[PDB]
Order: sequence, then C-alpha cells, then structure tokens
Amino acid sequence: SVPIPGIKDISKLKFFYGFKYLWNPTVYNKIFDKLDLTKTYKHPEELKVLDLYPGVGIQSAIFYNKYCPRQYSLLEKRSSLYKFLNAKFEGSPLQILKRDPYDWSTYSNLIDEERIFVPEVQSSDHINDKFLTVANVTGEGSEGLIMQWLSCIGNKNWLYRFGKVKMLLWMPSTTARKLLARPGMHSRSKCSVVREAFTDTKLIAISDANELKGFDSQCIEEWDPILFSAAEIWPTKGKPIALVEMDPIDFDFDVDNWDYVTRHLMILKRTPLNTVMDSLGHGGQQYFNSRITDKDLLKKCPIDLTNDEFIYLTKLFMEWPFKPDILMDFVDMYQT
Amino acid sequence: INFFEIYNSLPTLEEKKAFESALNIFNQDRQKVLENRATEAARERWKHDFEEAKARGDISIEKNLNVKLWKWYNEMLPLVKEEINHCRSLLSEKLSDKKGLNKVDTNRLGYGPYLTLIDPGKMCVITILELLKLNSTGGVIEGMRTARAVISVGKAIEMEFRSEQVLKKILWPQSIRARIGSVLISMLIQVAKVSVQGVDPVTKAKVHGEAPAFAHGYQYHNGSKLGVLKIHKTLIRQLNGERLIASVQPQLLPMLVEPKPWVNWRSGGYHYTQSTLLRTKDSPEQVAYLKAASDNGDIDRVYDGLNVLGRTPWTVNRKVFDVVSQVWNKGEGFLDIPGAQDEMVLPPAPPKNSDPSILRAWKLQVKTIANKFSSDRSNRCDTNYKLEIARAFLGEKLYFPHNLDFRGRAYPLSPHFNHLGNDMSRGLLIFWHGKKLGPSGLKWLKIHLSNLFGFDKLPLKDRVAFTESHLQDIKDSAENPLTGDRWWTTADKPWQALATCFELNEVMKMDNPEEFISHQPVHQDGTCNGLQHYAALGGDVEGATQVNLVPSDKPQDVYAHVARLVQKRLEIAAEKGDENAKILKDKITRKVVKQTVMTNVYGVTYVGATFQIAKQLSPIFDDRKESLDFSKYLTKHVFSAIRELFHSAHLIQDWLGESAKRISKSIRLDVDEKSFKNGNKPDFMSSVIWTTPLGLPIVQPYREESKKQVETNLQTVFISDPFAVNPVNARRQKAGLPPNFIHSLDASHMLLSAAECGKQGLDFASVHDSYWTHASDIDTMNVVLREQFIKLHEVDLVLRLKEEFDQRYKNYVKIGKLKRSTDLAQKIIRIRKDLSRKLGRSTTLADEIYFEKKRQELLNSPLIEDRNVGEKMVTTVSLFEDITDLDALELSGMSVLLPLRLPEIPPKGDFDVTVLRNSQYFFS
DNA sequence: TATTGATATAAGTAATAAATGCAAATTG
DNA sequence: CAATTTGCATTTACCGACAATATCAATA
RNA sequence: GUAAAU
Ligand SMILES: *O[C@H]1[C@@H](O)[C@H](n2cnc3c(=O)[nH]c(N)nc32)O[C@@H]1COP(=O)(O)OP(=O)(O)OP(=O)(O)O
Repeated sequence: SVPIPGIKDISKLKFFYGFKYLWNPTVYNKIFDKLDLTKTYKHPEELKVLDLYPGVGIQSAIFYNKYCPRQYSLLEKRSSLYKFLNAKFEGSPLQILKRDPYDWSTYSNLIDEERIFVPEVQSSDHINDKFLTVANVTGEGSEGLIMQWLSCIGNKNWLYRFGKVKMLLWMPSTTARKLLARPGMHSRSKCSVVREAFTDTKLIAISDANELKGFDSQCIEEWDPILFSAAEIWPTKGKPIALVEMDPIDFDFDVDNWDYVTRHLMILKRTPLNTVMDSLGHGGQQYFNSRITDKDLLKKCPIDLTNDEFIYLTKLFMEWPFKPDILMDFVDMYQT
Repeated sequence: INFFEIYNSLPTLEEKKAFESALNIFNQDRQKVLENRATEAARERWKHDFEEAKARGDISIEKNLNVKLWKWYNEMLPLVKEEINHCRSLLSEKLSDKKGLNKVDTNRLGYGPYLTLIDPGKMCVITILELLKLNSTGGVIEGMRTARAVISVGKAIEMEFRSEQVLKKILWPQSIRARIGSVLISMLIQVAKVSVQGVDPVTKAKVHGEAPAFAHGYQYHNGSKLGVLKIHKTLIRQLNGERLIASVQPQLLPMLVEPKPWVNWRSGGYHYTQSTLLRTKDSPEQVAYLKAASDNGDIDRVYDGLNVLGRTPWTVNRKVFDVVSQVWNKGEGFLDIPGAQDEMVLPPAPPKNSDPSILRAWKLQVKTIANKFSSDRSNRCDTNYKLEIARAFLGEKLYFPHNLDFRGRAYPLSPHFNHLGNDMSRGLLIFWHGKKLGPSGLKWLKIHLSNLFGFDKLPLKDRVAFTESHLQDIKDSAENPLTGDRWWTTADKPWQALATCFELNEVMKMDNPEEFISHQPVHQDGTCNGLQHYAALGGDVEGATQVNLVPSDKPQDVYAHVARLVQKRLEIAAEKGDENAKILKDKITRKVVKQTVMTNVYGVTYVGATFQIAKQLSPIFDDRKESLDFSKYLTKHVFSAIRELFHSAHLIQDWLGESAKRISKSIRLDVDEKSFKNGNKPDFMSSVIWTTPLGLPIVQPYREESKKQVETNLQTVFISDPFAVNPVNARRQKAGLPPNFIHSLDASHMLLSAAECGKQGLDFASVHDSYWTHASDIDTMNVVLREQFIKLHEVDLVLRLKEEFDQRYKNYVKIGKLKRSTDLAQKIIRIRKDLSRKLGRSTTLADEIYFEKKRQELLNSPLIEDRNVGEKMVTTVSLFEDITDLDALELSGMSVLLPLRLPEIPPKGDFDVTVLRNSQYFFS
C-alpha cells in the first residue's frame, strides 16, 4: 500500500544528523518474521503505536503495510527528513508530525493537553497489547537519551505509567555491548545492572559479524541475531548498528536506594567486596561485615555480582541505623 | 585599652614621640605572640585540656572536642612511630630489587628519607589541623576534595621542615608531597573514632554506636569521578560551635610593630615570617628572574616605595564601628550587610510517578536554594570575621606591609582586613597620625564628601556649593547616625560618606576650623588611568584632551561623551522599528559605557562586553535574569560608536599584540641541545619578558599545564607539576601583553609617587589607581604626582620596550614557509642540500639550528681566526639577512629558520606631556 | 617488569547544523 | 586556500569553581 | 559566586 522509499531517494538527501538507517525490505521482512510481534499482540488491528526518530521511514512503511495498525505516528524535528517524509507520504494514512522527541514536553502535550495520540493505560502485569513504541537512537552522542528512557522504565513516569510497554530500539553496537553485559564480563557497568533489573531484553539484529565477540557467547544461541552486511546501512561510514527489544518487568525494590548502592559500588569494580563497602558511608564496612554471613559474597567483585545480590545488599543497607543521606541529599552533589 | 585616644589627648609632640617609642618597645612581644603559629602550643593545650577534663567529668563540649583530639593524637603517635621504624628498617643494602609486593618498590624508597626528618608529633598535629580546618571546601557539601587535602598536607610539612631547618636546600617534588599526604590522611582515616547516636528502622529506638569520624568516598559530576573525604555531622556541629576561629590557624593579620624594611625579596614584611616580593603562584621562572634582579640590585626604588606604603599607621574608626555594631546586632540584612540566615527551607518531595520535567525543576530549585543559602552563610561569616578583627584591634596602631603581583601592583599582606576591601572595610580605617587641617583642609574635605556621592565630574566650585548646601542634612545625619534622616545611606559609597559627615560635623561645631585635627583620608581618584597612560605613550592630542591631560577649568569625561553618542545613535535609529531602542533609549547611564569603553583598549571581544553590560544592566530594572538580547544590541551599538573614538591607543594595542604573537612563536638557539624529536614542529619555550622603568622584571607565565595521575595510598590524584617545564600558552600571552603593560605602568607611577611622598614626610596609602593622604597635604601630593608622572613619561616608553625586546631576543629563529618558485628559496635548498648531503641526515632543522649556533659561536667571538671561519661558514639564517622585509619576502613550500624581527614602532605623536603641571583637573 | 595512553563513568544544563557575535586560527 | 573552529581583556582576595579516577589497553 | 582595580 504505502510506497516504500528506495536507495536513490535516500541518497538524494544531504544531512542525516549522524543516524544510521537500514534500507533493504528483505532484512526487515526476516526481522519481523523472526521477532514474533504477532504472538504478544493478539489483535494488531486495534494496536495504537508510537514511533520515535523515524528518519527514513522504510521500516514505518513495511510495518504499516504488513500489519495495518490503528494509528502509527512519526515524531521528527529534523528539517530535511521532515520535508522528505512529507513529500513521500503525502495524503498517506501514516500520520507525520513535527515534534522533537528529546523534550518531555513533546510527549506531555501530545498525550494530555492536545490528546492527538492517546494510549490506553493497562495493568503492570502483562505486556501492554494496545501500546507499542519504536525508537531509532543510533546517534554518536545520544546514549544519554537511551539511558534516561531506561531509568524512566524503573520510575514509571515517561510512557511506562501505561504499563509494560514494549520497545524495539535501534542503538549503536557499543551501547548494546555495554547494555547487554553478563556478570564477570569486562563490559559490566551500572547501565548493565539497571538494564538487567528493570528489563529482560533480547538482541535481534546486528551489522558487524566480528562485533558478536563482545557479547556473551552463551546468550547468542538463544538470542540468534540476524546478521546483515555493513554496506546495507546507507551511512556506510561509522560504527555498527544493533537492535534490542525492551520488555519492562516487575521489581520489588526501592529505586532510589538501590540506585545509590549500585552507583557507589560500581566506581570500584575490580576491587574485592571486602574493602569497597567503606565507600558507601562512614563505618559501613563494619556493619556490612557483621550483617553479611555469605563469605562467597564478600569474596566476589562488584562486576561478578548480579542484580539479585544487589537487591540483597540494598535490603541490608536499609536496616542499617547509621545510614547516610541517600535520599536526604536529594541529588545535591555539585553546582559546578 | 584605647591607645589611640591616649595619643590624641597628648598635648606635646615630644610626649607623642616618647609614647610611640614606649608603645613599640612594649608591643614587640605582642607582635611576636600574634605572629607565631601554634602547633606545639596546640599540643600542650590539648594535653592540659585532657588532663583537666579527666578529673572534672565527661561532656560533649568544646573541651570534649579538645579531649577527643588529644586522644586522636595519642593513638596516632604509635602508628607514626611504627611506620617510620618500618621505613628505617629498609635502609640496609636494599637486597630485593622488586620483591616485597609493590609498596616497597614504589613508595617506601619514594618517601623514606622525607618522613625520617620531621618530628612525628609535628606531622600528626599538622594533618589533624589540616583536616579539621577545611570542612566543606571545593564544592563538597560536608567535606574536602582528596587531592587538595593531600597536597595541602604535603605543603604544610614542607613549611614546617623549612622552619625547623632555618633554626639549625631542597624543595620536594609534587609526587612526594602527594604520597606523604595520602599516607598521613589514610592513617588518620584508620585511627579516627567518634561516638554517634541514631534511630533504628526496625526498633524505632536509639542505638548508640561508634563510627569513624572520617571516611573516604567518591562522587560524580557530569560524568567525572571526584575523590572526596567526608566528615561526620557531629564533628561538623562541634567545629561550628568551636567559637568562630580559635584553633583553626589564624596566620596573616595586621602588625603592631613597624614593618621590617625591604632589602631583598626573601626578607621583608613580617619579622619572623618569611615573605616574597612577588606573588608567584606556581611559576619558577618569575622567582628566578626576580632573584637575579635582586642580586643585581636594580629594584631599590621598588623597595623604597613598598617601605613607604607599609610604613603608615592605621587605627580602627570608632563612631563607624559603633554604627556597624548597632546594625549587626539587629540580626538582619542592611543595605550592605547580607545578614544572617537562620534555617534552610526546601520544597516538599514531589511524587515519583510524575513527569520528569517536574523532577528536573525540583532538582534545580533545590540546587539554587542550597547555593543561595550557602552564599549568604559565607558572606555572613566573612563580615563577622571582619568585625571580630575590627573589635580585637580597636584603638591600637596597625601596619599593613605590602607586596607586588607579578606585574607590579601593590596589595597588602593582610588578606581579610585591609584598606582595599569593600566600603564597610574602607570606612573602618583612618590614619593614626593627625594633621592640622589648615586653610585648604575644609575645601578638600568638602570635595571628598561631594565626590563620595558620585558627584566627581563637577567643578570644584560646584562641588563645594553642593556640599555647603546640605549643612542641615550633614548635622542631622551625624548627630544621630541611626533612626534619623538616613541621608548617609543614600550615598554612592555610604560608610565613607558617614565618616566624612562625622568629621564635617565636628569641624562645623568647632569655633576655629583651621586648628581642627582630622584623621580622615581624602581620596584623590584618577580618571581613566589606562587612557591617560595610553595618551602619554602615543603622545596623542585629541586623546589627551578627552582624558583630562591638557589644562582646563572644566572636567572632560569620555564616558559621558560616549553615552551621549550612543543615545543620539539610537534616537536616530529609533524612528522606524527598533523596539530595543524603545526599551533602552533614555535608560543608558554612564556606568555601562564606562566599563565597556575603559576595557575596550585592552582587547575585549564581543562576549566580554556583552557580559559586562548584562551585569551592569541587572539593577537597571530591565530584567533580573534575561537581558542578553538588550545587552547584545547595546554592545553592538557601543562598539559601533567607539570604533572611531580612540585611534592612538589602538595602534599601540595592535603593535603589542602582534609583538606578543611573534615572540610566543619563536625558538631560541642555545637550549636546543636536545632535539625536539618531532622532526618538523618544535615546542616553544619563550615567553614575553620586559623591564619597567622601576627595574622590576615581568615574566608572563601563561604556560600550558599538563596534568597526570600519580599513585597514592588512597587513590590516584589528577594533579600538575609546578616545577616541570612545558610550552607557553598561545592565546594568553597575546591577550595579556597590553593589559599587563598598562597595569604595570600605573603601578610603577604609583611606586615612584609613594617614594617621593615618603621622602617628603607624608602619610601615603594607594589603592592601585587612587591615592589617599591627609586632607591638608593634598596639594603637595598633587604636585608630587604631576612631577613623577612627568618624569616617568618624559621618555618614549614603547621605544625602550622595543629596544629591550631586540636586545633580549637577539638570536631567535622563527619557522615559516616560502614559495618554491622563489630564487632565495632555491638558494636555501641548495645550501641545505650541499651541507647535509654528506652528513647523512635529510637536512633536519635541528642540525641546521645547531650549525647556526656554531656559526654564532665562531663569527661573534673576537678571535680573528673565528671571525674568518664565520665569514667562511654560511647557514640558512646566516644567508637570509640581505632583506629587512621578512614579512614581504613570503607575502606547497619548504619551511626554514626565519629570523625574529619586530615591527616598527607606531608613530609617536607631537604632544608635550609637561603641560599638565597646571592641569589641576587631571587626577582629581 | 614496569611504564605509558585509552576509555568509560553520569544522564537534561543534549546533540546537530544553522547562522554567527567576530575576529584570529588552525587544518584538512 | 577557502572552509571550519575556538574562545572570548588582565589582576588580587575570599567563599563551594578549578573535568577527574579506575581499569584495560599499548610500549620503554 | 561575591568583593577590590583599570
Ligand atoms: O558564575 C560562576 C560561579 O557560579 C562559579 N564559580 C567560578 N569560580 C567560583 C569560585 O571561586 N567560587 C564560587 N563559589 N563559584 C565559582 O562558576 C560559574 C561559571 O564560571 P565561568 O565558567 O563563567 O568561569 P569563571 O569562573 O572564569 O567566570 P567569571 O568569574 O570570570 O565570570
């Protein structure tokens, strides 16, 4: 139905703002066949779906043609890409808008005050079958946007007040490697910890075949990535491009104290857990030595620790009478 | 006791001299006890406090704080002794080259000999005081940054070691200081204990416990780790309750004995405390050059000027102090004092399930409120400390020894209380000596009051008429300073006006005004000192006339002229659509154009002018936060108006800037014994150096500092090495040559004038541009000022500056490109190939520089054979001397060693500087 | 066997390309 | 070389500025 | 950031 763009039209454009895109419908066809969207979403006809950073829109056209959803909306502010989309998708059932996804005011006004795009709030038990989001944050310096969305998953304020909203997110390969680390790996950091705690993602597609060495080889089997050549993405120069799907899950911890503990226990990663608890606060080392009875935990580095024992350490830290200003600081570290 | 009133009541001058001599011989001991720092004294103070509190009882008080500090030291001493014994046991044959883990290899040999010298208890006291001295510093809410703490501990150990050594060489590297500091701080972290009390989230009852007083930790700021030491809140409250400053080192205070005269840079100012003539922050080149100049003996006049500046005695004002005390006792904010803020208030916690914009706004509100509260607290503490100094020193002789920054401007040693402070600190200081008012005292005192209201651009007759038109207001304001007419608080400089109103009330009450004795200094404020110096350099005529150089009976103010020019420009431009003109056409005052015009000749870009006018437009009702569009428009119009107003100054500015650019991009010959190793691009190690008429050498440090990580016990600190050398900064030298040159010329003039006034037996106090003397000796001071300015500017200073540059940077070689088609370029290629084909190297620039240095060694020596050899030895630099137009020569290619040439001096004008002897309206 | 250089960290004080605020300067 | 880039007059003092630290990479 | 000077 909707005319999918071609390589010539894309090459006619001048600026892409550093975002890399894929433009062969075959890879999107096999990705949609493998990804199993239709199993989670019982009725794609009633599905209301939001898209962030569309850009080319080839994936947009393929999605609309194959599924025909109730409403698929494109949010862009880049001038050249907006003109390109307006020219190609003229009079289309596809809804093209001109708003910047970076600002929270965009979502606030588009959902509450203007009511143009109104998703339906559901319970936080199962995946929201009536709401889906797609993002294409592949910029060099736009990792902060992905990390803030990941935090909003835990905080439940940005779009996850509606429930268990599924995201299909395009990210650079290095960001995926940081965000898909396992305990014991050298890529483990707080970003991996928050990803593991809040979500259970599954990598789907990746450009560079040699890039697979970064990820855990054990998980690649059950992830089964779809490999596509580096020449497939139009901005050939640049870092590889990966795909991850985001499924928020329920959590039983307090976000603020757990965040404090994970942030202050990830500054010293390779140091053993025996001597790192002093960084938490005055005299915390003695209390944590007294309270902890599992010695293997004390013999494990913070990289080796998974989110379960991080929740455990937070639970022990709550009962500590002499706790520091974990929340009483109220994020007041430095004005400069 | 009130010694000032006793001195004033003395009838006979001989009695006054005897009283002064007795006061000095008695107060030598008080000065000695005030100046000495307390480390050992702190030791027995803590010991005595602990031994007396062991019998009475146990409490949580300041005495308890001293007791716990004594216990901390007592537990430290075994640990320090154990560590030093461990270090000393390693001094036998060093059997293991790399065994003993890594501590022995990297740290034990690193700081072995350094710890074994100073007595252990002294270092323990040093580190304890250092950590309990700098709470909440460097941006940390309740602690200090690790690097600053360890470096400060190392430097304090340095000072203590040198103080011990002189009473019985080498200055330690930065890494050694960092390691020693880290070792001591980690040991104190280990040994620090304090009892704490807290609530239990499971029992909801108090559970007494013990936690270390200090705890290491890390914090983030915009994706950057930052090591931080933390102090327990109980210690914070105890330090807050520890009076204001009792045990935390008071180091620099006004003296009581007359200062020791300057003879050499190391010996001056305080008696038993070493001092330096130049405030060299971290540069060794300035220290070396100053030491060389002092050894040569060409800075005598600077010494005399500083001695005269520091020889004047001061007293704290009494009536103004009473007014300040009554204002401060109300516990609120007056027109000047910010006040004391009681509590910290925050907005309530927003719901977590709220839009992230709300949480971000809440975070910014919390940060802003915390910053405002802390700024108010800091201002209150500063004002309180100033008032404590004023009360402690009330009614006694005060002396303010001075130093010079690297340019040459004079600043007192006393940083907190001095005459350069704010208006409140300026009001509280008057001269100890009293002078007969005389026939001209009344006129000058009235002029001073007139120009403290901002009416300094009016004729003297208009000023005295204005002053004499408000006799009733002066009498009402002086009879009851507070709860009255409140006319003194409406002054541009309130408290100085209040003191002068006091003096005028007393002289008016007196039947005979001539015999009255007044201690109030009179401010003779120079008008456009930078522009005056620029006109005196370039010898301009119109520029001199607009800056009050020429004699006239009416003030000429450049700032008013440019303000009127801007107003007329906007009014012509306001006809069609300039809404910015509608907002700001009549709301243009002398202040904004004054700042911009006065800073323009120093090289202010668009951003600097925008920020200055934005700052000076905030209280002008335009806005409180967003004035940037109006500021940008006004800066554009001000630059458009000023582009043609100053022409002689701009030529000197451009010449100085381009000379700085040329000097900063040149490499010398001699120090290139080791190749720069880049093959093509050497590293530049030349900075602008020039000598003022007073003889003081100014070396613009402006070097690109490189920071590295050095391993310490606690962490790896990111610091720089001051002793290490590194290339100069490209932009700072060019941006700072003309401001430094102008700010040093006026400092030299002030030093000369102060020396002459001291030779004439006067009391002199100079705040950079402005000079303060008594209300009677103003005429002699003015004559001295004019004579000394004439003597200083009777020569073409820029010509001597160029001569100094030519003589100093004599054999310097620049690198530049040439066109391959040039015949001279082909000749240079032929010479280089012929020289370096047989040698083997590919005509590397390092070998060319070395052989040019060899030619300089041969052909410049007076040996006949050496001269013949130099005539028989030609290099690239030697060959390239036929044409004096180096820039016109060059106007891809191969770089060569072009010689260093400086541009021609801008044309000196035909103006007679001497004419301002009768120009009374020049410096007043 | 140390000794250097490289890179992630957090997470609104963004990124990008537009259009300067204007030299004065690298540099590709 | 025309096109892109970088920082923004100097100084002093005081407080809450002072891009910084840890871990994995390359080399002497 | 506040004060001080051009
Ligand atoms: O506006 C300033 C200020 O909030 C803060 N800041 C800088 N130096 C200090 C200091 O010594 N003490 C305090 N309390 N705050 C300080 O940084 C802000 C931004 O500064 P800039 O980036 O403009 O740099 P600089 O300090 O050079 O600015 P300026 O003083 O020349 O305007």
